[PDB]
Amino acid sequence: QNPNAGLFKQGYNSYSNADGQIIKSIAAIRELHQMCLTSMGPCGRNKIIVNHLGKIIITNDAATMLRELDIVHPAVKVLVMATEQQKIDMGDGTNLVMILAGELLNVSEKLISMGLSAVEIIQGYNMARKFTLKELDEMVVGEITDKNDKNELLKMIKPVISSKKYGSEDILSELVSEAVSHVLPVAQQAGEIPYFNVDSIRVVKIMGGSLSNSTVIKGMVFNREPEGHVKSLSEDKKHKVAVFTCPLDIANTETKGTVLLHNAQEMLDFSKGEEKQIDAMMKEIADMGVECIVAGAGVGELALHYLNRYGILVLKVPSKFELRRLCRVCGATPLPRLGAPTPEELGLVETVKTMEIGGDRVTVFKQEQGEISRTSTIILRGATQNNLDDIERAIDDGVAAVKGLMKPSGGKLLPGAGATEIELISRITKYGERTPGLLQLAIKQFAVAFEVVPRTLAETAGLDVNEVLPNLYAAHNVTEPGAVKTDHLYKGVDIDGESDEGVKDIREENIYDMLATKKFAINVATEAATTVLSIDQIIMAKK
Amino acid sequence: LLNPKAESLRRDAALKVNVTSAEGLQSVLETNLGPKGTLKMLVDGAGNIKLTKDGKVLLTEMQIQSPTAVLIARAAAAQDEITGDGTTTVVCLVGELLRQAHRFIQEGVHPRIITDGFEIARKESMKFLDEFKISKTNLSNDREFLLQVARSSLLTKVDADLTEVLTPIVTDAVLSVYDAQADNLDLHMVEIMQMQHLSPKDTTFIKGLVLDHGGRHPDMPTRVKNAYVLILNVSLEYEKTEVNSGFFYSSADQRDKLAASERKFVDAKLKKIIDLKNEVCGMDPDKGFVIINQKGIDPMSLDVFAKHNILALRRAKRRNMERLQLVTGGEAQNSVEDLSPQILGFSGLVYQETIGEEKFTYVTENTDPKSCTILIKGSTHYALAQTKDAVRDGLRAVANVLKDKNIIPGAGAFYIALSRYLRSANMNKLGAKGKTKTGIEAFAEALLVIPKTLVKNSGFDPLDVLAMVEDELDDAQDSDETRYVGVDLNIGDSCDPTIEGIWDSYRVLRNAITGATGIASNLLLCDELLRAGR
Amino acid sequence: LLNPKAESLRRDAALKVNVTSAEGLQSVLETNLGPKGTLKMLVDGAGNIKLTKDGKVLLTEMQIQSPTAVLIARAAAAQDEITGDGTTTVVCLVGELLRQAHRFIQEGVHPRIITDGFEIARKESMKFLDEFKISKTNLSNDREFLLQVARSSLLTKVDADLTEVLTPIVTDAVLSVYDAQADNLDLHMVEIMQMQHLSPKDTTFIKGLVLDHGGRHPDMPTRVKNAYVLILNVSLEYEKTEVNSGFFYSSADQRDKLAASERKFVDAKLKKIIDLKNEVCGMDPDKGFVIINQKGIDPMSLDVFAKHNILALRRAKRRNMERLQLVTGGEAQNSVEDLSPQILGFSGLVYQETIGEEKFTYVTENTDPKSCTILIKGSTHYALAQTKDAVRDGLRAVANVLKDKNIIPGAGAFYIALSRYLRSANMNKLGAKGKTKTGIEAFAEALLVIPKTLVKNSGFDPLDVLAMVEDELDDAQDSDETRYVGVDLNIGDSCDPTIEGIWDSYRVLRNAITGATGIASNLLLCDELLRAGR
Repeated sequence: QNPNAGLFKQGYNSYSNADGQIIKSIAAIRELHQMCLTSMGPCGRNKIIVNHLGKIIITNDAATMLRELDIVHPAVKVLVMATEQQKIDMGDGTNLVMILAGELLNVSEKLISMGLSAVEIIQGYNMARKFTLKELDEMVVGEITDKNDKNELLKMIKPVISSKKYGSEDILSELVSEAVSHVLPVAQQAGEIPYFNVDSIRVVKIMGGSLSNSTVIKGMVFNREPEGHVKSLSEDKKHKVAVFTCPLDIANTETKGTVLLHNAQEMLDFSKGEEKQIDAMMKEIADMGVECIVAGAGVGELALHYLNRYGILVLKVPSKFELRRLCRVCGATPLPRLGAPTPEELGLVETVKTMEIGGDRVTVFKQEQGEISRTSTIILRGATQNNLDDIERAIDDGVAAVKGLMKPSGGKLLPGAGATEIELISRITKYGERTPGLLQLAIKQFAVAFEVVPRTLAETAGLDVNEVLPNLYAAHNVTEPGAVKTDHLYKGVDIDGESDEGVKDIREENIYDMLATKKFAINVATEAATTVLSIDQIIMAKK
Repeated sequence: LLNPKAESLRRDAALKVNVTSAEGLQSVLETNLGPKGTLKMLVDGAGNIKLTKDGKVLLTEMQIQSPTAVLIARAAAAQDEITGDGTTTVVCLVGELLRQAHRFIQEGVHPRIITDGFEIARKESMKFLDEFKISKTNLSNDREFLLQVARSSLLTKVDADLTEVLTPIVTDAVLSVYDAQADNLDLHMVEIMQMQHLSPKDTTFIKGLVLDHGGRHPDMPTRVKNAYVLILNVSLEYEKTEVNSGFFYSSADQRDKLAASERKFVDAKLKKIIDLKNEVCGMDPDKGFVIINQKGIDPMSLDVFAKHNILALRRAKRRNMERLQLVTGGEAQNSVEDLSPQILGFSGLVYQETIGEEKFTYVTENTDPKSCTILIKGSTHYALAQTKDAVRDGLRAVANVLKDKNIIPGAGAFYIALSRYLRSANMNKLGAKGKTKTGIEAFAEALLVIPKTLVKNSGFDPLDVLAMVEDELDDAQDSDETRYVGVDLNIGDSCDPTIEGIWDSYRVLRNAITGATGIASNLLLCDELLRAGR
Repeated sequence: LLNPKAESLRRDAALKVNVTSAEGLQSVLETNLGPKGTLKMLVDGAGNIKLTKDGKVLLTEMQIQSPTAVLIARAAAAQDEITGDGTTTVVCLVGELLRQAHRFIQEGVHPRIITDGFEIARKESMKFLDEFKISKTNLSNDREFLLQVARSSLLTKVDADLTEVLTPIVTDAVLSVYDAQADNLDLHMVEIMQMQHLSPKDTTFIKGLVLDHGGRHPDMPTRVKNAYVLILNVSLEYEKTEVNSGFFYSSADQRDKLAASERKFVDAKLKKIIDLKNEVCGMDPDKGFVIINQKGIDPMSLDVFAKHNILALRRAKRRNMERLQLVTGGEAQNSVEDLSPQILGFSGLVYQETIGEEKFTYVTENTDPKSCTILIKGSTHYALAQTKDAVRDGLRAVANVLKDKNIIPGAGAFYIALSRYLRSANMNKLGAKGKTKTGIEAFAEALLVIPKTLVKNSGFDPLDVLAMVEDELDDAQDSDETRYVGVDLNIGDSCDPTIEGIWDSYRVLRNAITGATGIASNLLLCDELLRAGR
């Protein structure tokens, strides 16, 4: 009896700005905004998620969690798609993009209720974004020389491990930086040819031990068994490795070729035929100097018997992704046939041995000097499986941080730990009074939206908001008796954890944020909030 | 007067429902009009995020049971097949015209006179349409004026930050494909490529043609300047018998015997291709040699092409090969035995963009390419859909500028002047009819919805900006010269649409008045909603 | 944000409901407006039935919860106390002015500009009010023109059959009590009495005063011509001894002896009264002697006065006796001993209407009566109330014509012209504001409701009559002359209001335009409806 006005389409869902859906869309994001507020920072924690298949995934990274969560509202999917922009390109800063984009909608909610048009809200952020991009170039304090030294890598990697896993940042930094120096060649002042990739560092784990007992290998590490009576090869230089896609067995016909026995006469011929043919093919491989054979397919019973007499190490890698990284080290190439070890396609390994690390004997793959490897692997050890899986996800974020050292402003850095977001407030408000017109409302609120980063770090650390926050404003804003500002520009936001009064200087712990990561995160978070504010209506249909 | 399972609206109740249902769709596309409008997200059942302001794309992605929007959907389909743009504006004209006419329905005005007042005003609108239009010269030096027309189409469908990026791209895309003569233009000759990797702000224009599958070898040269392109139909890759078979050699002597059978056809063609590089471009610097090779490449020829630094290509699209014949000029060579240097074409700098997932090849910098490629970049999927909608709407908007020599200024200059003219035309002339002038005034009052809508989405008072334009038009009527006035959305005051550079196509606005007249009239002509057929 | 036992409407919904509630009262009073209107019947629930076309009389009987209509009823309170007629016209001007402004409120126009636009147009209407008015002479020979003025008031409240009967009655009632000079007129001197059991077409005018109690006796003369009126204040009923005593009688014959002793006190006064008749014109022909005698009469004096052919009356109202002193001129005589012939007055033919239930004595044909009586006779109850509402509105309508020397033509002559003047004047002046144009245009369109409402009740198309009048006014301006045009309700075309005889008082339309604008402006000023005090 009671009609409904405004919907002429169908019984599907129609979201219009008349009832304030733009506020409800932010409220739905606000529910997931506080989710990321419990993630970023050293006080954050991983979330336990059980898949529909009965699998438990535990990770601290929020961008990975978004892939494991079911998103209903399509307005959140825009932020999820914008979050992947930060994870795919720079690989770091996903927490800075999602939290800021959620706060840009919070400060815009006060402008919508005030009566300010959403078009002038977007126009204000577009003008404030160009004002921020010009300041980020002048806010650079130090610059990474790209020396690729182990001590120089500890400066960038330490804050990357920070706000993910706390207390292990001293041990994990030496493990990650050691593997980076192994995959990087010797060069300087050359940005033409890229070197470091994201697959150059493999992460393996084993139960037992601790993080202090972990080591770093210069090449791929295999946790499986040698599958033969030969445990390891010798120490001789430049061992030959052959990768075979064809399985190890008597040569057959590509079409069918199933062995059948009609009579006992064919039994002695086919049994001895497999013995003479395989031994003849394995002998030609051993005569060429190949002490290691990589079999991508299954291995027969008679094949393992002859490889033990010739002293050839058996290796089986069914995964094609591991074979690609194997070609980058020794130079071997998979051969479509069996018994033809062409020396041009063969690889060279300096040292390959089977050693016991973490309680179990594993056969690793590494080098010494020649045949420089572009791929390395870090062996992790620990007594806690939950924290062990979290380090695996934390190293992957550190691998992408090394990639940010390339030509697009890789050396420049900005002070982190809340020091950058607060300093942007005084610089943007300086341009607020400079730009006349209605843009002053959106420009001032754009700088206030940066207060969520220092407030979240102080709230999760147990510090009083009424105490640390007014000290943060007085740290970046001071009155100097002179024309040139001086003394401390290094005052950041401190997590404490033991005790302190006021704040601390960033120069003590050398916690810095890359310019390429921060400048790219602001543009993504601005365009993400621009899309949400530009949508005043959402049309959906039931599935 | 009914049968079981029947619903029928009679008297004026059906007119009240049709106008009320039209007011709903009006407000949907009202906030989507103009560069200051709103960008709405539409997802039906696919989880696919799409943001576009085009009026026709909205109706195609949404299922509407309302019968009033069905005819409006047919109106947006006719505007795209003729004008190609302005689908949102036509809907806003039909919606408000029904509201102004519905108020006169309660007054007792019969809808036939309402439709008769529209046809009389439409004929008078065509008279002002020829007087208000501005004839643009056919000269090709108008690119500067084309930049103003290009921005008018771009600013509507994007956030206005991408307009400055696509301004040189879209403008140079039309002039490059269109030779300067009477002739005509073909938009199909301009290719569109889509990539989800790089940001949308980094997009650039491709003067030549781009292809997908390139040859993969570590020694291939990155940049080759002034290279000759050769289409190759023969297979450079090892082949097998139609029935599954393989060649397995047990000795080095059997290796050369079995492998030679597969490479016999390869080496016969391969040795004759490298001889062409010895005769042509052997000594000569600043030249190059490129192979198309629609079919695959064996790993043996990859080392041969690396010794001579020959750019290798394999698995080429057949549709792109027909365009390579136009861009490069080289004829398709079915057999290398008949290959001649006259078949070889000419191309400029060819450099391959190296990305792990996909690789590109640029045939660009050609003497007579006679083709264009618009490369669309974006981070997300909806950013690619919005940009692709702006390019396809931008190319079709500029297409009507060169074909139709007449141009009209935008920013409400055509709508405010026509609404004021038709109101003062019937008062001075008095040649229409005594009773019909009521329905004619409804059409004149319905022409001001667009300038009031442009300022409504920007938050400005539509009554304030309307009085400022009328004060400028009265000053223009006092002077005997010709001065055009328009609404400035950024500042909020009036503006000269010729200086600001806001221009609208003549053909789009010519069919907008006639199109919105017949569609809105048929909705008022419906007395009863008939439910039958079941 | 609420209080217990309270209801409130926020945003603009509080104003939209107040306008919508005012539109409901408009549609009720839209049907009864004008001579082509309808006669409404209201039922209190106690058995009372009233048929009245007046606006205020209906509003007082009706109970309305809507607070907007309450102010409309309060707005009409000052209309009847000043104008006395046209309360329905004022309501139609308030309602339509809110409907025309309702369209502009939905567009986002602030109500202050709408309110100020009505006040500025109100001041400009008063300037055009003095230009459009026609100055009428003060001569008393205008009764012929007053006949057409009386028809304007009468034709509205009746079926037009009683207009020709009430035209000479109402017109002569005002002119008789009004001596010729500037001065003024007093409608209190006109008494309205009623009697049932007769047809309404028998209504006649009474120049004198009508008395309630008539003389009862078969020998009393019915028609007496040229009789002397005598006001007698003594009691002629049975009297008692001046001192306290009692009646002691053995037989019934002795009771009459004691009773006759007290009856001699009355007989002594009766002998002195009859001596006055024989003293002055006792036997003279064409002469008569009539006794008023406010107090009662005993049955013995009825036979004494009948033998002398004297008209005797008893039990007269105290208020009606004060009029007999002014009309006849006879002084009040308290004592019979002091009775003198100088107290006797003079009167013309006195004839008594003989009806079993009631008898009326006519004091008419007097030298200086200075009073009048309008006798409204009808069979039913609503026939007495309908005509009495028309006479009281008719006497007050003619009153404003003689008091105010200015007269205005009716039949929409002022409403159509002022709506045309304010339309063309606002464009030429442009002295208010650009945003005020919405308020001025809304007031101009709100003045056309009356000419459309009058013709709508007649059945003719209000659209066709509007076009014919505007075409005739435009042709009159081209001829350079003064021609007034009005709506003819009988034929359906236009008419000359000066020839047809439809005229409206200047004071009625002056307070109508000012009153309807001020009250409707206060309705738009309402932000919120607050409920408190419960």
